[PDB]
Amino acid sequence: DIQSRTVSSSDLYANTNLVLQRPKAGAIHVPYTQAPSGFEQWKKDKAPSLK
Amino acid sequence: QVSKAYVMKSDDCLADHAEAYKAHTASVQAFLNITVGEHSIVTTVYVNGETPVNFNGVKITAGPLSTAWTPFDRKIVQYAGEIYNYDFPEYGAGQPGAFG
Amino acid sequence: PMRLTQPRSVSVSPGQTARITCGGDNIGSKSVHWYQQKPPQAPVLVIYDDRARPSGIPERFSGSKSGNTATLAISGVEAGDEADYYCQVWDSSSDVLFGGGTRLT
Amino acid sequence: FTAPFGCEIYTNPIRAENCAVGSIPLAFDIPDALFTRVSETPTLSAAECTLNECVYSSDFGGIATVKYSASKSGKCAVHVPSGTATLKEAAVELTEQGSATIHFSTANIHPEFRLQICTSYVTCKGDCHPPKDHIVTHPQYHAQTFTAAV
Amino acid sequence: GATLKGKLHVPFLLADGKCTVPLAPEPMITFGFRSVSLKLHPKNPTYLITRQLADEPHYTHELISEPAVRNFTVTEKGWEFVWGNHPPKRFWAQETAP
Amino acid sequence: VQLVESGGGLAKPGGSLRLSCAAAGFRFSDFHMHWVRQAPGKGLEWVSRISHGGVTTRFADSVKGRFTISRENAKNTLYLQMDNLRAEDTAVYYCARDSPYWGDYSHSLDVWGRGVLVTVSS
Amino acid sequence: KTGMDSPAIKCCGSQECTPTYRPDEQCKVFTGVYPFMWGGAYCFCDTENT
Amino acid sequence: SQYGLDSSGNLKGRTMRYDMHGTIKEIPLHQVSLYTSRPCHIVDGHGYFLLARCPAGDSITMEFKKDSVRHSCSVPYEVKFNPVGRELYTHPPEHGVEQACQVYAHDAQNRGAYVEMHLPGSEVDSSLVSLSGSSVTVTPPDGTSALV
Amino acid sequence: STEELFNEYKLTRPYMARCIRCAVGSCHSPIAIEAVKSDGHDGYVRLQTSSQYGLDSSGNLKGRTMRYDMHGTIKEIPLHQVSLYTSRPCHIVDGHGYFLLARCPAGDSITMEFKKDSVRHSCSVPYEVKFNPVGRELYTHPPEHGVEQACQVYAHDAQNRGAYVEMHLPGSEVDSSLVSLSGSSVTVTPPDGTSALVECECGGTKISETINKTKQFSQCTKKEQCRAYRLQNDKWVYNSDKLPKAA
Ligand SMILES: *[C@@H]1O[C@H](CO)[C@@H](O[C@@H]2O[C@H](CO)[C@@H](O)[C@H](O)[C@H]2NC(C)=O)[C@H](O)[C@H]1NC(C)=O
Ligand SMILES: *[C@@H]1O[C@H](CO)[C@@H](O)[C@H](O)[C@H]1NC(C)=O
Repeated sequence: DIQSRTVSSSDLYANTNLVLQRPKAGAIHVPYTQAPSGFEQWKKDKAPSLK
Repeated sequence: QVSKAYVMKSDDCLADHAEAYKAHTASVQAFLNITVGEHSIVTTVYVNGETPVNFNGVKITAGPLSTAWTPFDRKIVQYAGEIYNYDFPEYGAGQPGAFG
Repeated sequence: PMRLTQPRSVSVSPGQTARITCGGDNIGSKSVHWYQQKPPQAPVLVIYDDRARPSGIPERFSGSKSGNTATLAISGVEAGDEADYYCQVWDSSSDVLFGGGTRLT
Repeated sequence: FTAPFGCEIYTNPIRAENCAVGSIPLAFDIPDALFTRVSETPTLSAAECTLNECVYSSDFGGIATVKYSASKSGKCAVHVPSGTATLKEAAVELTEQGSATIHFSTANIHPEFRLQICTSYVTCKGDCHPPKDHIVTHPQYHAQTFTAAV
Repeated sequence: GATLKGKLHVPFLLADGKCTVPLAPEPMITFGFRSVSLKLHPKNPTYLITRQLADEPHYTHELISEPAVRNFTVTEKGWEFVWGNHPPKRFWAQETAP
Repeated sequence: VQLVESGGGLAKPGGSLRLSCAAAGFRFSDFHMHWVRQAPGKGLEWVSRISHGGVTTRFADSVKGRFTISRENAKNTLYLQMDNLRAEDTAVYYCARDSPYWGDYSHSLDVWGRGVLVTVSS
Repeated sequence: KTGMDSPAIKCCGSQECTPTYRPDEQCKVFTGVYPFMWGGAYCFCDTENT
Repeated sequence: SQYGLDSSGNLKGRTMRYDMHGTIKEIPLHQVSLYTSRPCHIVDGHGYFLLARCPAGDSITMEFKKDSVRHSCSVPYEVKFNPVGRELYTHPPEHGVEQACQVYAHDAQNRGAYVEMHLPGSEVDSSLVSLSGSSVTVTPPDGTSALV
Repeated sequence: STEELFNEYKLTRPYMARCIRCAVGSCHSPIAIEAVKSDGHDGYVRLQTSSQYGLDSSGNLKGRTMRYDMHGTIKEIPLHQVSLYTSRPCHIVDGHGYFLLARCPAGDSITMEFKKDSVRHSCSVPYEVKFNPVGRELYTHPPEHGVEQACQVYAHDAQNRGAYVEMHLPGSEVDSSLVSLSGSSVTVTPPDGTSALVECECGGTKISETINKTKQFSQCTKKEQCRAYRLQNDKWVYNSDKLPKAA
């Protein structure tokens, strides 16, 4: 979902399906709906390692 | 020690309740935009073949809906702005632990 | 750095229009307030801006200014005008400053 | 969320709306005074039709130009007396002799239909190509028909 | 003896109101010949309720709690789905055979 | 709206005194306050001002570095600590209130106190 | 992590979605807001806020 | 116990009056905690009733402290969190779409719901009776009679 | 020693921010939980809060304390008064800057509260706090004994490790305590030592002026009709979405 050529790289590709929504009436914030992190999700469903 | 207990409506029943209805027959009415030779009208026509809408001299009659059909069964329930098909017990047959 | 100069005493006739002048360096840009003051009584401001009067004060008073001079004009001189008058100016240098009282008679 | 025929459900009154079910047999009693003679209205002579574009699609993906030679400029209606093509527009404006554009949606892969226009009709015919997207976000506009042959 | 002396009202009764409810992340739709595949990544357990617009609704409702891919057939005569609290979405198929 | 002063009178050269000014009829916590003196026969002379929070205070050149101003907002009182008296400080001292309606930054004075005599002599 | 610039409220007037080049950014100009801060309503024009 | 009125029967913003062995004692409402699975937050109180914001659980407890002696009462009534809409959550979202839900309003006005108030039954009090000189003395509290 | 780690945070201030669940309803709390990171093991979590830690109200190093914004005034409280819980009481390990390292069990939401005078400020957010056990035996609480195994934990370490977040000039905070009625007109009175930006819709002519002394607008009659913005920006702030943006 996010990917960079190196841990210190300055450029990163992001594709998270980020989409904005209206703020609640009278509230002050920038709400969004976004896919949960693919890295966490992979950690949840990762098959056991080659070891 | 004499003790007695009874059932009564919840205090919130005036605003949190389900309405058990019976639905018998259908009535079809449609909001239509009708133009005839640039004579245009926007109306609500009762689709029964009887009730006309007669603006500007042309008489429109929307016949009966060709395939009479309803999504409501004979006996329905309303709750929280949602309509359910449910065979609720007749008044006076309500059994415990179930609707009614 | 700025001194407000007014005539020390003024002679006027009742019923006519009279003027009391006030001058100083950089006075044109800075606001020139005007205060009416009988010698023993508390001061009461007659003109709070270059132009405008506060609420309740009679309409016969009006300030003015041009270039680097200012004026207090009294229409229809009254015995009630028979008192001292002061021109005030505020600046970031020295803050508030009043001039020499113009003794009306 | 379970009603047949895609009906929406509302509760005051209890009702269902937008049921794509059946058809309404409309009957129109048009007064005799509202009719206008053929002579008055613009009369079309020597028309030709050609499908400058056709996309067999749910929406009006089909375009056709009618070259016309009218007797007098003005406005008049256009239709297709058949279920093969359904037109977007009801009437068109004409200026002596020129060309006009008709939008339509079609079912036939090898379309052919009689475009009735202004006290005449022209036999539009052509070949048509498939649409772009598999799935669209609106319902059909063109009457389905059996013929979709080579 | 007789003991009832008065009635006293009960406050804090249920009342209707507008009420904030989450919106789950926009589903990733991929189209195919009479087919729609939804890739779904719910943040909280979401009810996917789908049905068809034909004579037989063939409705389904599922409580998706983990990421999923769900493929449904979209007939020429309509199909729709409501996922989470989003508005219902309609979809209609076309003839695009290879 | 009233400003009432107290504390002056007669004092000794080189000594200390106090002037106090109590306010009523407005929210005292918001407005700047001023002390302005007038010698017998001469015109007004600005003594000092305080800026309605204690953050800023200003004094004149002729009284620079000597005198002190403070204000207790909760108790609604303005204190001029009248220290290091001189003979020519003999004058009336007026407590005054800064005026709104100021337009450009100008420091008008709206309401004036009655004035307190201060005499410095052997 | 979903970085968020502060919502740049311009009230009783319109705005434009001035872009930059951050990774997968979204910018949108909501109309008809009426924000409340700890000290009260941010502005006064009931509509045409942005 | 009761909420919203003090020991003498006057109005008081946020306080609980409760009977302690025949004396109506008082305590501020913010001292009265309650929890179902996590701590709750008392939205308000009125009369016998208390509008609170609680999570779900299998039992609910209300407790406080007075005179350095803790008072508590835990009951097995189930408290349940009922999310609105078709997305199930345990805690309301920070943001989302507005939808209809029915909630216990912070509203004390006289709606169309009533409970009943009856004449209290006589309450036994053995503190009134004491032994003195091989005979039983019984001493009612001042101003209130006793049935022996 | 540690003073070099605060030289950047000394230039910042705490701020109030929206919280969905305060003690009663959604409010503008002094402790707003912007982020709840729990990607480590053993239940350790790093909260980011609108309030600041490690430095007192005047910007000086004062260890185990919080400074938080209460209606424009930076107030202070010992960190041991603070409590927080996700599904069961957590424990405050350390706090530095905007961030708080704590130890928490699993939960569907996290609540943080403290009492000052007679008011209990609380803020609860629905961010899930995870308990990730290290290894192949899923413990809900770390064992009393066992073997040492590789793990990643939010260190009790405030030194600079190359990860940064941004400072931004704060937006002007509107404040209605600055505006009142006097002489049957709207009077605005900025706090001393600061400035206020006053924008009034009166007489069909917008008036927008900047003032540091009390001003009375003769053309305005209702205090709802004008707004006063607390124009103080000497101390910077994190660009939380809960604050307005500066120009
Ligand atoms: C409050 O702000 C005003 C300006 O908005 C300041 O007034 C100006 O101050 C500068 C520098 O002292 C002077 O050069 C200008 O001449 C002043 N303005 C005018 C029009 O005279 C004022 O000094 C500030 N006061 C405080 C409390 O700092
Ligand atoms: C029908 O008429 C109404 C008049 O309000 C109009 O809003 C609606 O768009 C019309 N529908 C069409 C497309 O004929």
